Amino acid sequence: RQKARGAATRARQKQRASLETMDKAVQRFRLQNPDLDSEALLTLPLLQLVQKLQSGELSPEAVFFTYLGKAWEVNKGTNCVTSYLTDCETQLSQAPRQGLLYGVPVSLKECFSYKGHDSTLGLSLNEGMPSESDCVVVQVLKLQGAVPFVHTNVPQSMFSYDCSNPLFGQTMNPWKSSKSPGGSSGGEGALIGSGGSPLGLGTDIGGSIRFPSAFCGICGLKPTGNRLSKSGLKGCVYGQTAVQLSLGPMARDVESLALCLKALLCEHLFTLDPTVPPLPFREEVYRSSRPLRVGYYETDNYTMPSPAMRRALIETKQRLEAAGHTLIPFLPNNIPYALEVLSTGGLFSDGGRSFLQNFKGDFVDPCLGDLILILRLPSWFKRLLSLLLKPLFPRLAAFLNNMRPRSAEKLWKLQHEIEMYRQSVIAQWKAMNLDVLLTPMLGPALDLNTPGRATGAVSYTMLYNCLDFPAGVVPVTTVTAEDDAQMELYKGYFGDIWDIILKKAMKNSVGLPVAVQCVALPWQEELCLRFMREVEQLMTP
Ligand SMILES: *C(=O)N1CCC(Cc2cccc(Oc3ccc(C(F)(F)F)cn3)c2)CC1
Ligand SMILES: [Cl-]
Repeated sequence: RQKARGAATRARQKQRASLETMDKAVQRFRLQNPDLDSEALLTLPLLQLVQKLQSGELSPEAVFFTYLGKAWEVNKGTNCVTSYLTDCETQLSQAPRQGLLYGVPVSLKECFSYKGHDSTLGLSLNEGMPSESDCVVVQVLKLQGAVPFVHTNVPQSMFSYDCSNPLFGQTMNPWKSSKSPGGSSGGEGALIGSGGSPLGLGTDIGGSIRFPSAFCGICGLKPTGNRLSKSGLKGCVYGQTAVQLSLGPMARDVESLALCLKALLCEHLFTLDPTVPPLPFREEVYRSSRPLRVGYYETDNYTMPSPAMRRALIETKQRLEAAGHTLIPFLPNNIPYALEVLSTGGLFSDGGRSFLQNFKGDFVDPCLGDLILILRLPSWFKRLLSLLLKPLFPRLAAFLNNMRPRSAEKLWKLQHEIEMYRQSVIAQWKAMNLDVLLTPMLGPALDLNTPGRATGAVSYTMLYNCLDFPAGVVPVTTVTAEDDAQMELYKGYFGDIWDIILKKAMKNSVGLPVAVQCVALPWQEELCLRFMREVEQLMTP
């Protein structure tokens, strides 16, 4: 193991030196600017901030070093920053003046490659392997005048909805230090959720923008997979195309997400990665205020919602009704198949073997639970264990049986099944003539080191990765004393270990934020945002 302890020791040196460097930059600026009203600057909504940077009434230096100071402050209680992107102070002086994000500091999940910086993903084998260049989206941020300034922490390998790794340690939820911030984009959740960044980018293959956004009380959007460029994104496995990775924005409000997508969907993006269809942001769809046919469900019949989740969904449904929208009960067909056969099978078509090589000679962070141990089991044993457990615990059995290695021949068949399911749900959708779909979102924040074992709780988000529909989350309420007391009677639909862990993990959550999820059809990001904007305006005043 000693090569892996060396990786951790070096990564902590680097993190500390980064935080030290931030502190010294911050102190230098405050010394020269003792009268700046930093709290008034920090609490400006992004749109007003961009307006003020663009007119010249706030300088980029003032915005940048004030935020940088807030990031360092909030990092003390959250451990969300892994690295300071040193050259950002000279990017700040060169920021294209007409750019739609001129002078906006932006946070990046660690997997977004940045020249001269590791994208470790918490894995020892990626330590001391700096990126040769910025990834495409980061290039596009800079060309629109933004100032990427920190890399934020992720769970090891990015395959947990918690956020700890053996290199930089454990990130914490800013609302409550005993709670997870979510993941894998958890560092972003904590930073943005505590006020230390007005905008960041995350990734999401099973819910990893939406979990942290919902747990930390902020907005996030997972677009259609190929709406933005993945060129230069660091990952654990490459070439898996049945369940797509998507990237999108995280921010305090929905208008920030719209601004960000609008800034990214420009000629710079489309010429830097011609493989992305050149679909400009359709402002008129986003700004529409016509009544919507909104499908909805209180539950997916897979993960029993928390009382807080249920109340969030029902109150949102009612308030949308009062505004003139038509609410239509709607549950996508065959969710169990989509999760257990299609999703699992798509993510682990090779039995997890490629994924597992990343851990050779490495520690396994406890927030991954027993994932590594289970994936390591021989195919024949996965099958036998599956058959043993089927009459007792059919969910665990299904999971085990669908994470076995298979032939290219069977992967073709699975990929076709994924296509056909997508056409199935689209057909279901168009028969009830929906515009959008309102669902519960997992919440409130689970206890630290529990997402690794509450594996079924991914059901609410994973469905829309499998379907590759754009999905976003918006905070609508906070857990009440009554909501939390009612957790005592939570039973789950199955009563397996996944339900038992989730039950305990969601207790002691008074005051934590709770979200709903908003879905549209593929390529309809503008409509998803329009809907999100509506939920935000009616529920959070
Ligand atoms: C962020 O995008 N992510 C990706 C998903 C992980 C959570 C996770 C860990 C291990 C396996 C899976 O996949 C999966 C598929 C189906 C089911 C079900 F059938 F629902 F039980 C469960 N898990 C997801 C978090 C970070
Ligand atoms: Cl495409």
